[PDB]
Amino acid sequence: EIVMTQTHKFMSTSVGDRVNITCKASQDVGAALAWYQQKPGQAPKLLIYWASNRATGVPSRFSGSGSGTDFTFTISSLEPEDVAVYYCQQFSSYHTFGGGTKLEIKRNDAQPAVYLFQPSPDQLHTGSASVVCLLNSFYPKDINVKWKVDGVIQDTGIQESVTEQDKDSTYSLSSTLTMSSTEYLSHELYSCEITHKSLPSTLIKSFQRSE
Amino acid sequence: EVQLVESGGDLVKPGGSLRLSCVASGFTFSSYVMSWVRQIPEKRLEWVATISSFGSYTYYVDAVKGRFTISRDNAKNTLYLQMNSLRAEDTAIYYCTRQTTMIAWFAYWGQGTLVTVSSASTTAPSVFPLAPSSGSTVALACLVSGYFPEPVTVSWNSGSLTSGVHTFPSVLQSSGLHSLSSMVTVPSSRWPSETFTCNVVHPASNTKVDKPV
Amino acid sequence: DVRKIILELQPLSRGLLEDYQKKETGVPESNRTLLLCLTPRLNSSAILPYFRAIRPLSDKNIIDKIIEQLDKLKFQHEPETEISVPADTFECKSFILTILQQFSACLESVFKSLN
Repeated sequence: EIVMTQTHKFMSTSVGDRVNITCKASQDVGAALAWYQQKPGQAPKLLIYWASNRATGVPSRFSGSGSGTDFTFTISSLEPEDVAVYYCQQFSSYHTFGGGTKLEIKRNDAQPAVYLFQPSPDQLHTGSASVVCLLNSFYPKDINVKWKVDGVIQDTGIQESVTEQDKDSTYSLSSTLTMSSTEYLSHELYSCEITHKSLPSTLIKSFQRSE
Repeated sequence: EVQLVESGGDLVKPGGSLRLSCVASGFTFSSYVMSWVRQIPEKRLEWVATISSFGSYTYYVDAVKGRFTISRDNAKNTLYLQMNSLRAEDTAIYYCTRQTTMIAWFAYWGQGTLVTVSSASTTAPSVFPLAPSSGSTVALACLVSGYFPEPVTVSWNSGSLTSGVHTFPSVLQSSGLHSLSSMVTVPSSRWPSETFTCNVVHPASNTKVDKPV
Repeated sequence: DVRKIILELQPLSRGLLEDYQKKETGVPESNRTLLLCLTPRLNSSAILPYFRAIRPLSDKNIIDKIIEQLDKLKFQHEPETEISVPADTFECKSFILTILQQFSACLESVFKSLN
């Protein structure tokens, strides 16, 4: 089976810049490679086939090159409508797709606004306790959210949700730590700890259960 | 114009079956290879199955072999996907596609039909109001806990409060239920002197909740 | 017997098309019209030259059968256009594939005409 590897899940670029998206095949596929663009709520759209043939009506700023195992999808000058996910696909043998590369717009760094919420008494009635750490409007996307209960790092019970890049090019993220209500009631200090390029030192948000 | 329109996607339990249809227009259907491609919630694309013009040759991706069957009825310009022994990881948007030969690229796609496989029955959310733990502004939030299937809609003060609202993407829990949080920041004068409410609508369960914070 | 020649040709045409779909990978869409189906009767003189021109590139035995069938439906010695087969490998496969597709479609169309 031919595995297609797109090394970068995300790439930041600026309108007006050249963009180079890479795709590498585990075996020779010759030039039997296709590139697709996908926008949210839409099927993928064919852009390039046979590694470099632009499909009908595809703007000239899109191109493909390579033959053998290493392929490059290039936007010569990124335009705002080009923000999307791009996938490669080989058709030397049974179809396989690369995992996609999402283009997002680079902007100035932006510090998160961070909010922390204790489990509500209604939830605790049911036997569960969710502690909710919400992060709003930061850039870049890469962020480290660490949970500490009475000083010990949590490595289970954590679900993260990250938004798509919003209208002013920032990101929002939620991290939720869920345990049983008895377990929640047995600890005192809950902290959400934020490491991020825009913060010169880690931002600690915490609360004391017993208040 | 070439048109591919899929139908049949629905909510099912593991081990269930489902039959997808794709009706084509704008070309001579029997002249072309047709295929199914699916896209899972994490947005990876996976080719599923392929059928030659008159059904003599078929290919299947290993993950579905012996569970799915691709077939076609050229008289009705229709492609089928018979899906048996369904599993949770079959959950995806299923696209039907047109190709020139059996191994090629996909120049024409339908809009897709959503298939959801989950051991969870349809479940109404539990809406938990999250009040602040003094300032220029305060943050209020609502945890929309444990619903299925997506989506919910969240609004604040029955739609009057829209500025400063941030609703996060849902996450899927091991139970098969989804959860999300919604928050708003308000001027501090407006709290706690006013009442704030989050209004959650779950269409699939046809339930409506207003929860004051 | 127009109906008889269609039924004779149909399994030959289906096999040629389906075997091409199974053997050939990555054939691009030519978007060209090559075969004129009708004149109105089935248009042997418009279709024959294309099959003559791909004969060295295809299964000579099946092509010979197709040509023998279509010659019976050339109600005169109408003249036959001289066909330019693309030299480029990918254009040439798209050319063959388009011929097989349109031949398939013509016969299915004329068969619906007959029922």
